[PDB]
Amino acid sequence: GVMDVNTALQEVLKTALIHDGLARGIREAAKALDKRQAHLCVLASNCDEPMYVKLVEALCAEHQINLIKVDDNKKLGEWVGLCKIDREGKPRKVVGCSCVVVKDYGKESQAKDVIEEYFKCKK
Amino acid sequence: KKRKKKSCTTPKKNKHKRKKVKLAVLKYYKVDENGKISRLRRECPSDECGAGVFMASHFDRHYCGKCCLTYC
Ligand SMILES: [Zn+2]
Repeated sequence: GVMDVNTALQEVLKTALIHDGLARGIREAAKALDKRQAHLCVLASNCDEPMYVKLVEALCAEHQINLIKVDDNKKLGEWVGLCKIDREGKPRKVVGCSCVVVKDYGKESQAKDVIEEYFKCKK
Repeated sequence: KKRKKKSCTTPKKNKHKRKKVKLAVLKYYKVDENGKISRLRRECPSDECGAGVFMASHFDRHYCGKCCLTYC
């Protein structure tokens, strides 16, 4: 592989946006996890709600679903796509996201391969 | 002819304002120290509302807001 581990999530998130397979927010994520249609989850390390973290971690663990940690919620939202692009090209309007669930993968072999390798290395 | 106003009725019929509830997901689940999760709210017996669609714990009934199913 060539792409970095931490920067390889953008392709998957963009393709899930295009193919409409993203559950955004704690309520949608929890509902998808209960429906066990989820494939993987994305968690934001920077947060002020310990109960949020405990609920997401326990839901991921008790549904045998892999979990990923991200630095901050604003970057997570920028990856997710809840932003508007300015004339120059920067996202002045960003709304952060604390938890994301990927319901359908994008049909990309390279993007999925690195994440699967990372999950296998974690196990 | 010209329109007359005649502006007098019940002072103001107010529009319903929806309640703002912060982090409504949390109260559906209870947590033990061991790491267990228990679902406080019942799950509807309907087709679509089966896993994540919880019911309403009214003082004398259970109510699913997605399909209007009601139980005692
Ligand atoms: Zn129902």
